[PDB]
Amino acid sequence: NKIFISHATPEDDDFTRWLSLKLIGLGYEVWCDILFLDFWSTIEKEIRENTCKFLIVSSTAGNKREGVLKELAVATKVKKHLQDDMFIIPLAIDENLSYDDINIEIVRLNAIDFKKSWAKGLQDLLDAFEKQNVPPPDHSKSNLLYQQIFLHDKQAIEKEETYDSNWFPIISFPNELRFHRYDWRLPKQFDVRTLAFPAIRYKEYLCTFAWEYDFIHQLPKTETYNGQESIRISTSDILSGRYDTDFIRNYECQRLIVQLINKAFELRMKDKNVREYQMSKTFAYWIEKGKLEKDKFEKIKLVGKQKNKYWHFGISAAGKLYPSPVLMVSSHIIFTMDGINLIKSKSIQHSSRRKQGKNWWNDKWREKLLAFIRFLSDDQNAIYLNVGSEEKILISNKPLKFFGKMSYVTPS
Amino acid sequence: AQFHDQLKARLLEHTIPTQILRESTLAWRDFKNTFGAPIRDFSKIEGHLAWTISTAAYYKAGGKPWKLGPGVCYLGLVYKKIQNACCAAQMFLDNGDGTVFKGEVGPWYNPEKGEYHLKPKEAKALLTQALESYKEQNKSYPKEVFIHARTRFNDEEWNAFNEVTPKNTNLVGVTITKSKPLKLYKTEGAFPIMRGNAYIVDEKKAFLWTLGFVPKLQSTLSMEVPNPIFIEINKGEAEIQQVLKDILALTKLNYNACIYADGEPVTLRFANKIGEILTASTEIKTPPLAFKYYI
Amino acid sequence: MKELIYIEEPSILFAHGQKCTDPRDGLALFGPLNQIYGIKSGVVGTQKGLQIFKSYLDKIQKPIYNHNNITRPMFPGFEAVFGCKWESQNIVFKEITKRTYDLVTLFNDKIITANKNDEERVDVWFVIVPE
RNA sequence: AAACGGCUCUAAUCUAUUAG
DNA sequence: TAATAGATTAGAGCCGTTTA
Ligand SMILES: [Mg+2]
Repeated sequence: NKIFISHATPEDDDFTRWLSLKLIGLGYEVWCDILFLDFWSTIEKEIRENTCKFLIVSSTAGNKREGVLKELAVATKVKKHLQDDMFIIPLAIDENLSYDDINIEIVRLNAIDFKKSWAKGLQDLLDAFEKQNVPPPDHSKSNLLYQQIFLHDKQAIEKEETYDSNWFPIISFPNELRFHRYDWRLPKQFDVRTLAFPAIRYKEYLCTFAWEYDFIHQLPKTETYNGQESIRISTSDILSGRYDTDFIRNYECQRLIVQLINKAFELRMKDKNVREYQMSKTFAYWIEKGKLEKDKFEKIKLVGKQKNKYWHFGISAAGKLYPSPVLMVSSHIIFTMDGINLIKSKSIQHSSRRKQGKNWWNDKWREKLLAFIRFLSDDQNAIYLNVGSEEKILISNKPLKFFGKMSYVTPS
Repeated sequence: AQFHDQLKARLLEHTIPTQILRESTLAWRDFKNTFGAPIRDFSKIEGHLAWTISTAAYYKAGGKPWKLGPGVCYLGLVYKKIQNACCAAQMFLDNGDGTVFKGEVGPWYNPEKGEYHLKPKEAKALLTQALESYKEQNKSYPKEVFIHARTRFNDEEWNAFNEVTPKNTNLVGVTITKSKPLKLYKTEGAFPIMRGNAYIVDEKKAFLWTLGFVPKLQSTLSMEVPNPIFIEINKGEAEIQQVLKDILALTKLNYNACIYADGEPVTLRFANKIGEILTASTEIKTPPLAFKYYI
Repeated sequence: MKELIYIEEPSILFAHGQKCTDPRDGLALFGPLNQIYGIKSGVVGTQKGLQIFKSYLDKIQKPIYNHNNITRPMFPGFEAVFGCKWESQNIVFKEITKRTYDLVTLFNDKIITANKNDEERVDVWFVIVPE
């Protein structure tokens, strides 16, 4: 009481899987080679022993293979044995294959047309071996069969895996955040973003991590300043939220610290010999051509060429302190014509970025980002941000590591 | 620019399920960039293409493609710029186990230019609409109201929600933010982090990977490296794990598409769709409230 | 070195109560929940638009293959998946022969005139927008 | 506008401060 | 009113179709 489906396996896998799963759904014991995970002895034994019908797929590739042809031949031998005219039912699917060029052993057989409306063909199949007396539907059997073979090859496995993030932690912070009462030594029209070291104008003060005499070369009114006026706050209390006074609120001073971090990163990369591109909300920092050995760091290429343009891996970094003091970076691709001059129009930049990211993937992005970050490190495992003469901001070379108990097998 | 939005808006009064199909979609091969391949290359996705269209054609024709697998209404509200307009999308399960997903419409207008929040009266009106819809579809009040949005709920509007919600009903407000710069890579394989992993930063805030590598799909739902969505339980009491489970469940109901899952929860996406549809044209009294007239 | 919590994939139900993770595969094996009997397609567009819609509808009737058939399942065909007829020979066609407002209004009043006046029922109107 | 994504661009608001 | 930030938010458009 088995329905046998014979087919060209790689070509007709999809049709065979669909039809077999449906037929198991309606409640018909179906035997197929792709339904089972020598074998030929079993194939012949089931063709000869208890199969009721023998459905043969008749695609353009289903009549030119020795295997399908000779399982069809043995099926015909069985058909003559049973003294039953209703044994072999062709299932023609291919539009390019006409009712000519069909195999001689099956040409006389009344096929079931699947060329149009596969559902109509399956309906013909069902109303055919309904009154042909071929032996309660249970579609859960079809679902289980789908899960057992077509699904178990790729599913959720309890496998430990390790992930590299884009969050590069801040190793250490300057001990004291200092506000300087620069009442007249700082002109009110001066841009403190132009200062060689990060500084913010909060409450008429100069919110900065630097000492009181760093801003000297460009701001020569500031010497002879009494250091007692400046207010210094322990950065640990700021980060932990302990320091929340009427002078400054905790969120505000954390925001000032973050702005100092961002400005420090910006001016450090200004001194790190990396070119800048004005993003929508930030700055993208990338490498020109010819600035890396074979245009690569270690063994990871950061700058390359595609369709007459030069693509450059670039990074845009900001600082946040909610989960931990950490710099989050964003990976971008910046396109140039000759590698030295930036492309003026942004539509071509966006189109080329999409085209390049079409073929870039997890491993490529991760290795390029890690290569960039480690290329910004003067230390073996740290990046320096110059916020003060005696104070620096340390960014870990290795980003936050993560791990997972459940993962997937990687086919490549 | 606004052809589809205006057309869908002007069909709302006389309820007519309409699907706009571009010629460049149905027969993409004919239209060519005049120097090479067609302007839209659908060859790799033809079946998928057909899939989506068929599902859409099966949805707007009054067919239900797939359900979800109680007592909790998930309501995503999204604000559209015009004055700002808040539009909701509600989904829940009734006694018949046939998930009800229609979406609450009749956008509530905040006069403020950039206050992506609801005045107390508008918040009470929206929550009353949603709660009464639950009561009418289930003959009893819901056990929980799961509000999620792309914006954080203020104290005033959440307090209004609390006054207007009935007793023995817990309501939770979640800020679901996309494009959070946390690109979590994979160091051993060449393929991205698989879909479903979550980074619990805190008992109330976390990162969820509603998109990424799928084992069953044997590839990634997102190109390049997936961008996780930040799920923050801004208001109310709820387990972060149950919240992330609910968000992953919501990422399955995108009847507008035939895709394994989408990056953001479906309720927010459909609230955004109906919000664009409403704000396209003039005000419509008692809008149809069913997605097939907007999506 | 942080714990990453795993959230099990939620199952979306399909016909006959069977649940599958992939909507497409669940549709192919089981099919949708409610059995609408068919789609009385309505088309609002030009002659070439109607021809394009009819040709693509007939293409939908037959199976259509993705390039990579494991990462995105095949399409068994509309009747194969959904169990309802959406043939292109039962189509209700409305011929089309500030600027956004007028262009919207043309397809609009065609649709209301057909929904109000025409005897034939249309379950969903497929506005084939020209390009 | 089949759709989902990645990206790019722009704008606004809320906070804290400084100059009108 | 203007400015400098961070944090949130919203709008568009635009390319590719998810490494077998
Ligand atoms: Mg759609």
